[PDB]
Amino acid sequence: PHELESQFILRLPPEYASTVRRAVQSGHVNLKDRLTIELHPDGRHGIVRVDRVPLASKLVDLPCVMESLKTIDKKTFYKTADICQMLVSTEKKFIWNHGITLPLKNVRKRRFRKTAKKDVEKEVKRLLSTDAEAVSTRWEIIAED
Amino acid sequence: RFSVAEHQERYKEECQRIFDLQNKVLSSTEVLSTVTSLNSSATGRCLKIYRTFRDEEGKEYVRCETVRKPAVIDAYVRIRTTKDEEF
Repeated sequence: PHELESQFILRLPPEYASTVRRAVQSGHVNLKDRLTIELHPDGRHGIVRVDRVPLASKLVDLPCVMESLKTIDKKTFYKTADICQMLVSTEKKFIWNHGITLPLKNVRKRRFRKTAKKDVEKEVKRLLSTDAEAVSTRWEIIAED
Repeated sequence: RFSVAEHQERYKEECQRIFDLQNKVLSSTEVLSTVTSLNSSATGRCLKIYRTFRDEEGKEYVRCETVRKPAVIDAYVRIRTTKDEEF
């Protein structure tokens, strides 16, 4: 079978980003030893090790949706993957408010209509599971108390 | 007044203005600088769930649990009302 590839964005500190950029544009396999990525079983925490120097990482959710688009002739572009996550290196904490481009900043706060995002229903499932541990329940619409 | 040319032209100009407004905001390379609150439902209340289970050996403890999340409320009640009609 085929499994859709999972692309994400890695953001590094600027000096470490310059060293990683120079090693990527060089193209040797020396970069492979220099740059490693360890993702912790939390799922939202990691280490990125640049030149064997550990950096602390968080996998965050991006407010917009990006899409990688490949081309062969630079006139027709084929969508390859959807990007929604970023492993910035240096819950509410795992949500990024700003977008990657310069015009998109505080997008979540200002350029997003506040219909809703998501949590409430997982709690409902847990509540129904607990409810089935009952024979008599008492409920009262309440006031200030 | 009418709506033959007036309505059509009004719609057209609002369209050019919004198109112009979106192009500018989106192509901006300017750096940017880093709502009505609903009541606990229209009825302004919460949901409470007193209960009853049997512990190991012999016991009959009762748990009263209060849900103050109006989102959990809506989804919870909707199943009962459905299961009440599901008989």
